[PDB]
Amino acid sequence: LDLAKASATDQLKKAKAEAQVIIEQANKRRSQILDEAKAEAEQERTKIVAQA
Amino acid sequence: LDLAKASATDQLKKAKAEAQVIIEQANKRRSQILDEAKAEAEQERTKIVAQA
Repeated sequence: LDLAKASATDQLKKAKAEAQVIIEQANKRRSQILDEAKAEAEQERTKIVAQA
Repeated sequence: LDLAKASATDQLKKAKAEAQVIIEQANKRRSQILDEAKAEAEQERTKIVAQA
């Protein structure tokens, strides 16, 4: 009983924390790519504006 | 012991997952939102140089 209970609390906590972490990662990635794409959009508008 | 630990753990798992999900929706959602933004602005700029 004692052992199991300890495992329950600690483990669940850890997992959830992990979930938080991963979410943080993916979100960050989204931020980065979004930035990058955004940059691309910028560049395209550039070349276009130029040639025109 | 069994009842309490198990219940806490389960409700926990579901909840954390939910959180991470809301994260994902907010991340892709926010991200796409960013995308549309990029479109609008870039149009505006092309307009700028064109005006030039």
